[PDB]
Amino acid sequence: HMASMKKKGSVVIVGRINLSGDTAYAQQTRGEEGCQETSQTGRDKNQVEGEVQIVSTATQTFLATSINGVLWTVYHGAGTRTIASPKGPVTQMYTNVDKDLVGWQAPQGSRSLTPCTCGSSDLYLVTRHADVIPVRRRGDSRGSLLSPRPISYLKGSAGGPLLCPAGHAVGIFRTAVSTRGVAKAVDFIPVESLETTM
Ligand SMILES: CC(C)(C)OC(=O)N[C@H]1CCCCC/C=C\[C@@H]2C[C@@]2(C(=O)NS(=O)(=O)C2CC2)NC(=O)[C@@H]2C[C@@H](OC(=O)n3cc4cccc(F)c4c3)CN2C1=O
Ligand SMILES: [Zn+2]
Repeated sequence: HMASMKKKGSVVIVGRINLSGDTAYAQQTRGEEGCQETSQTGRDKNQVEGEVQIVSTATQTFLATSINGVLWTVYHGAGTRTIASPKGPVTQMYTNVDKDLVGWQAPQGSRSLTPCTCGSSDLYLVTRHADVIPVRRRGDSRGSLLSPRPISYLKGSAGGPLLCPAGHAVGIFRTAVSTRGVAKAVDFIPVESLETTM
């Protein structure tokens, strides 16, 4: 029993969504074999850049977003896992299963988004494929897609940001509201809920 019990690996940063220029695009920074090794050791010496990371476990891939010096993502992707870092695995600093939220100290080299104080309801969702999708805010934690899409297009983007027109963080993408496989709306953890957690 006890001597053979395994440990879950760390979450590993495997890429990023580049939002620095005039064109948004995904970049991969680590392949699958390196990901598997890094998840086991928890030691990731790769340089981190940007606000939105593409992250992976052994079994899932999703997004994580830096806001106020914390790299946030969804519990349904990360569970209670550590994140791999240059000095070894780093324990979560926030875990809230009720909000579907986790966070770790933001990695060195990352850039953080600023929480939105605009009160604007014209939002933009950034996906793991670097699609920037307009979303009208419809409540505290809900927004409608201006152009509905099959849920396939959104899968793997939980943990990504909803941004206001000025590029502030408004929320973290959590669930898709789908009818017959088509996403007409999204639900997100509002940035105020992060700010309170902090
Ligand atoms: C709530 C409502 C209205 C009934 O809708 C839905 O339950 N809908 C579904 C539609 C699923 C079809 C794919 C949709 C495409 C993209 C979805 C964004 C996404 C994703 O990309 N994940 S991932 O692939 O990156 C993945 C690798 C990280 N999330 C999901 O699938 C989540 C995961 C699962 O929810 C949860 O486990 N919890 C645990 C929670 C605890 C507290 C609060 C919560 F809300 C919680 C939500 C169901 N999910 C939905 O979205
Ligand atoms: Zn704003």
